[PDB]
Amino acid sequence: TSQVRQNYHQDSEAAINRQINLELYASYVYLSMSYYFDRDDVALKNFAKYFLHQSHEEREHAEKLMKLQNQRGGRIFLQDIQKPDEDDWESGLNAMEAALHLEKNVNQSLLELHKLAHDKNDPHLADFIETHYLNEQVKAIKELGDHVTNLRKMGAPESGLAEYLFDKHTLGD
Amino acid sequence: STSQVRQNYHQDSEAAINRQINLELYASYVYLSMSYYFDRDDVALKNFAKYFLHQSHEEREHAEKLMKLQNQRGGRIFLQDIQKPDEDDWESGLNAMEAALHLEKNVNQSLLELHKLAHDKNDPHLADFIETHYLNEQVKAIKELGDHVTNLRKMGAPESGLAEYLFDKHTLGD
Amino acid sequence: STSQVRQNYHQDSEAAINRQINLELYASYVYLSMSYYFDRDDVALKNFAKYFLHQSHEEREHAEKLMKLQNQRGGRIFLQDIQKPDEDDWESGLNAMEAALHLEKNVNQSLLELHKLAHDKNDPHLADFIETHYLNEQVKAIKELGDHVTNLRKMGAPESGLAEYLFDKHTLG
Amino acid sequence: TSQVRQNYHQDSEAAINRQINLELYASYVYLSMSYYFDRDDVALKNFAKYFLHQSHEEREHAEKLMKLQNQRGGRIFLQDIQKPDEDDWESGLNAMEAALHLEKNVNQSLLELHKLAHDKNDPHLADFIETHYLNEQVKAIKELGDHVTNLRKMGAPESGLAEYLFDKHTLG
Ligand SMILES: O=C(Cc1ccc(CC(=O)NO)cc1)NO
Ligand SMILES: [Zn+2]
Ligand SMILES: [Zn+2]
Ligand SMILES: [Zn+2]
Ligand SMILES: [Zn+2]
Ligand SMILES: [Zn+2]
Ligand SMILES: [Zn+2]
Ligand SMILES: [Zn+2]
Ligand SMILES: [Zn+2]
Ligand SMILES: [Zn+2]
Ligand SMILES: [Zn+2]
Ligand SMILES: [Zn+2]
Ligand SMILES: [Zn+2]
Repeated sequence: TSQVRQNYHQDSEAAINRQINLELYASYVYLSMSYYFDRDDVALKNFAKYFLHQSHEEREHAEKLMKLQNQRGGRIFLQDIQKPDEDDWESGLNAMEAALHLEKNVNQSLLELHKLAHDKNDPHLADFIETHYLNEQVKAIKELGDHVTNLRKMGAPESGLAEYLFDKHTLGD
Repeated sequence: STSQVRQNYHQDSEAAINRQINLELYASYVYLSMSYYFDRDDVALKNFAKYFLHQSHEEREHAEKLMKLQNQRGGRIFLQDIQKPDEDDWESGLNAMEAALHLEKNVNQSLLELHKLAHDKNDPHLADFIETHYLNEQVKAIKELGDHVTNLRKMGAPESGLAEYLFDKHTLGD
Repeated sequence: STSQVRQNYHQDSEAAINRQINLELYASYVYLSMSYYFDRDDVALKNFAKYFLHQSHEEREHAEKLMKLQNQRGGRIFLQDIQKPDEDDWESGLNAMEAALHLEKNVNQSLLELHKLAHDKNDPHLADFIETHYLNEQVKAIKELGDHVTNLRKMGAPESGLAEYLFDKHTLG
Repeated sequence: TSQVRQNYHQDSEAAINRQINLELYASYVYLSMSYYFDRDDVALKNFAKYFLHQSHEEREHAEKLMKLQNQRGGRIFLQDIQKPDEDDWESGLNAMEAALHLEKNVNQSLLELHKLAHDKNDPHLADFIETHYLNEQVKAIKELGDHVTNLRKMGAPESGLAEYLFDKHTLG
């Protein structure tokens, strides 16, 4: 048993390992989307930059969880990072919708992890989730929601003009 | 007891000033409501939101200046309930702009009646207070709302969501 | 219909947030009233006025932040009439401070009931929103009001007008 | 008749000359008060500075009225500046009260002058009074009101401590 481990339940440790894998998976999804919009027959550079930045973000979430694992004396156990469900993301609207869905899966997972910390009386872990992840998930979900709303309002995915202008005026600054 | 500073300040003027204070606070409430209507995830027009929030704080300033005037002339401030806006859902940017134009025309008419009253009561300080701090600000606000409505309509709003998106970007994104 | 971002956001929490929005606006109105009470020519405590006006703007910020949260979690804002304060004449600086302490303790109790609600409904994001943005701010405001009341009393308020003048100069100035 | 005069009624011209005299009188009052609080047996340096500043301000009001008179083609006619009603102003509270009273007299005169401009259809003169005098009078009257209120609550004029601390923390 680790010399630092204190009040860190094995269930919390396993849940943290699974959450690490999930964050890495999300990072992979965003990488895929970004270079999908980098394609010469899609050519939405701001969608590309947006989803690449999100990918690096997920990388940071994962690495922070691995840091937490070491801090509490748990042991990191990595699993295969599954490839995303799609190779072709269709359009900017569809990519935003898949990102909203993914983000709500990740959020649900973090809510279950926080409930686990609460039931196991792990206030440090619950506060870690609260402080570093819960509000970031809420903000990401709201932002994706606004993007979906505006793209649909503009006429996506039917309007390539719509996705072009959204790429320029919304994701371009 | 009569205020030590009170001079040429008619009781009708004092009551009209309290009513105008409440009207300004009401306008502020309206603008707050509109702003956070455009803050919704299923509306998502951040520049409409920022615009109407700025208008809301402005109305706040209008009220506070009216209360300061009230104290300056020796009147007594009496606050009333601030009524909630007529709408919870503002439909679209075009409709919010039209409701705002209408509201501003109500506030302007109220201020014009206040200036008529001050003039009839031979209150040049109050008439000049209204003139200098409110009348032209109302004319400018009404002209600006009018231009916004005109452009949103020419662009194809509210049927065209592209119209309100682009208007939010290129006109209110400032 | 259900918001596309709504996740783990209970209707009871949503209604409580609407009521809290109204309460924050009510407090803002109270503070406005007090401020311009001390702006009167027969009271003339400019630092009491500035203090309570600042408190009013602060309350406004509390409200707008609650409305932002409402939209973030997918709830729907429903505004109600803002009731006028209980007093038009606040008597003295001491009495205004005590009325403010009372108001702040009611607002704090409301927020504590909101946090209990978020906890029982397993809403860690809402519980952390309340915790981080409201609980300690209420505690600090209550402590400050308590110190002000204590000092005014010790100086001899409200019977001694010198007390409230000097307090306005050296404490609120 | 002046080459510039237009829509300037003789009544307005005479009223402007009287207002010039009134402003100068007020300046005199404030000068007297200032050097009263400069006395070695009063020694309220901030009351003194305050009332001296008021005196110079009144001078500015007068000179702006004389400038206006020349602008409209009227002719300035100066009269004796009457000495203040008092040589000894008693205390800071009493000086503030006399200043509030004086300022309400000057404000009343300015309001009569404005009503005169309205009845004579002189919008330029009415707006001159509105923009340059009315609100300044309201602010001065309110400020004197605040000062009187505070000096009284503090225990003036019976308490010399009250007027000392007021001189330090409010007018200082
Ligand atoms: O302007 C008017 C009409 C009016 C008022 C006063 C006069 C002057 C007068 O009556 N002199 O005997 C004229 C017109 N009312 O606001
Ligand atoms: Zn993540
Ligand atoms: Zn994410
Ligand atoms: Zn207004
Ligand atoms: Zn307005
Ligand atoms: Zn608050
Ligand atoms: Zn508060
Ligand atoms: Zn619990
Ligand atoms: Zn916490
Ligand atoms: Zn003067
Ligand atoms: Zn003067
Ligand atoms: Zn008229
Ligand atoms: Zn001191």
